[PDB]
Amino acid sequence: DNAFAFDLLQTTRKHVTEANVFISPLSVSMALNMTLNGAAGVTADEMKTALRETGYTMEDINEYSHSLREALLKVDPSTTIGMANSIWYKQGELVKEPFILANRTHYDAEVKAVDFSSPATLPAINGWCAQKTNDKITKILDYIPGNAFMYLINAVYFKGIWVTQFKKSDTKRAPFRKADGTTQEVNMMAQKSTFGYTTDECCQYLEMDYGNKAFSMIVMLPNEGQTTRDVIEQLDNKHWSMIIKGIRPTQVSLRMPRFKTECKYGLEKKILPEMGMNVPFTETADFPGITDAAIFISRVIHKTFVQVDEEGTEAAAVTAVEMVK
Amino acid sequence: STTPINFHINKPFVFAIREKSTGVILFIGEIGEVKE
Repeated sequence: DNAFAFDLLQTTRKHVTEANVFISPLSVSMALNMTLNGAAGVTADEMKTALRETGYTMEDINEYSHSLREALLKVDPSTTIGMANSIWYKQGELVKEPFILANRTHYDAEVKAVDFSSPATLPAINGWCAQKTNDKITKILDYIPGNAFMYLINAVYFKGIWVTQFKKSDTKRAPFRKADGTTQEVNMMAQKSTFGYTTDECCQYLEMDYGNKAFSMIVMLPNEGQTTRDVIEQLDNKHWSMIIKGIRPTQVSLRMPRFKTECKYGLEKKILPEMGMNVPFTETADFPGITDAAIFISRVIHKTFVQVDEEGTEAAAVTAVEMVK
Repeated sequence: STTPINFHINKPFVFAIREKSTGVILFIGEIGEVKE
């Protein structure tokens, strides 16, 4: 069930104006599921609604999260995978043990009580992010507000090597038509190989494997006159299933740009509220599983990185949920 | 043996990184501008 991934992509694309969008739904759902373990009442119900987890118990959500992390960390030793979680809370505050223990058990959360006023705390948190993303996301926070209570942070890291790599000697300078209609000159990689391929009325689809073929990249290339906005707006489990099950091994002459993108989002502003999460961002939020203090979510910061090149792909994401009094 | 299909990414595209056994989408996005 990738409904959350597609709904998060669609809602993000609707509310941001940049040419590139790049998100990790896995990272966002892990950080919010750790937080959901402390929520009660409507606070919890609205978080389950936004996560597309309505109808599941916390026991099932936590067991699924744990089994998913275990599967992804061991399915391909030839691919580098990181899935790390941490909880940083205000020194001297009482944080409930059942909440800490659930997050240590199902998310392998590293839990730390910290002095948020120390000059060492922001570099300890940002340094943790750098450590868990091969230094590709070096900062998740620029500042800590005076009413900070807790940070729940997830970091996903991926470094895969293509099953069939490109040769840098075959990369050539070539035009790429931007979304804004202007053309730019790029480093266009090229190779002729067997890849997974399929088509429909809008697009061409390619599947490019990494390592032992457990992980892959799917590329959706709209036909002339067709748009990525329409692809995004039409994506759902049914359409995704149609693509995946339609893929067949095909001899393909591939031209792909070497590209990098780094994105940053404040998911609390418009995106998570549109997906149904409203009360948790207000003073009416209730998190009795975390503390007796009245706290709420002030920010949900999501940062991502991706580099695609001749050898493979390196991608990283960090999601930090900021809770304040 | 078969004549290859041309798959030339010279315009915006959507892409995703997935894992097959779980079916999970780890990353997904849209590229409208190539950066280095």
